[PDB]
Amino acid sequence: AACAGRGVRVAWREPGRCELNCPKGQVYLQCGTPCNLTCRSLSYPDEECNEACLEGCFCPPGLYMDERGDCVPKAQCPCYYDGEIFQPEDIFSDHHTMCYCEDGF
Amino acid sequence: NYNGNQGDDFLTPSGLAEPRVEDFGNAWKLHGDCQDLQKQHSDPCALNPRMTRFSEEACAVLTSPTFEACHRAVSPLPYLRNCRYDVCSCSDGRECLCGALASYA
Ligand SMILES: *[C@@H]1O[C@H](CO)[C@@H](O)[C@H](O)[C@H]1NC(C)=O
Ligand SMILES: [Ca+2]
Repeated sequence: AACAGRGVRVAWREPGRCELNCPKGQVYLQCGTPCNLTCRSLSYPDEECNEACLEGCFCPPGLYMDERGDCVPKAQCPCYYDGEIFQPEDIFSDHHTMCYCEDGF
Repeated sequence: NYNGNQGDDFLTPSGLAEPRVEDFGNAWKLHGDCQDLQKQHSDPCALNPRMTRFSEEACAVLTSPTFEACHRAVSPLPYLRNCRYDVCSCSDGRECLCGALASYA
C-alpha cells in the first residue's frame, strides 16, 4: 500500500502467500476502477467520481455489484430514490411525480 | 377502533361511520392537497380485458382443493376478490398472484 501510495504497483500475492480470495461471484484485480462497481453508481450517475484505480475484488467487466454483494447485469440492478430501493421495472406515481426503475436508474 | 365489531370500522375523525369506503378513507388523509377519491372501481379487469382470463384461472387456486384444509379456518372469499384485483391491475401479475396466494396462506 505504501508502494501504491508512491505509484509503484507490486504483484506480491501468490498461492503461497496472502491470496485475496474474493466473496461471491467477484474476481480479484490488483488494480480496478472503484467508481462504477456498485448499482448505486448507476442510480447516481451525475455525481462526480475521481478515486484512483486500486486493489480489491471487482465484478467482471459487464456486471455491477448488488446489495447482497453478488454481481448482476446492468438491467438487473435495483434503483435508489429518496433513499428507498426499487426493483427493476418498478413503477410509482404521486401528485408531483411519475418514475420507474430501469438499468439501475 | 379494534372493538371486535366490523360495523363501525368505517368511523372517521368526525365521529360518524361513512357507508362509503371512499369517504371513509378520504377522511383519514393527512394532507389537504391530496385528491379525494371520488369512487373506488372494484374489479379493475375491465381496463385490461387481456388479463381477466388468467386472473380468474390463476386466482381460482385459492378456492381449489389445495387450500381446502384452510377454507374452514379462514374464509377465502376476500382473498379471492383481492387476488383477482391484484392480478388484473398491477405491474406484474405473476408477482401479484404470488403475493395474494401468500397472503391467504
Ligand atoms: C467500468 O468502467 C470501465 C472503464 O473505466 C469499463 O471497462 C467497465 O466495463 C465498467 N464496468 C461496468 C460494469 O460497466
Ligand atoms: Ca370496530
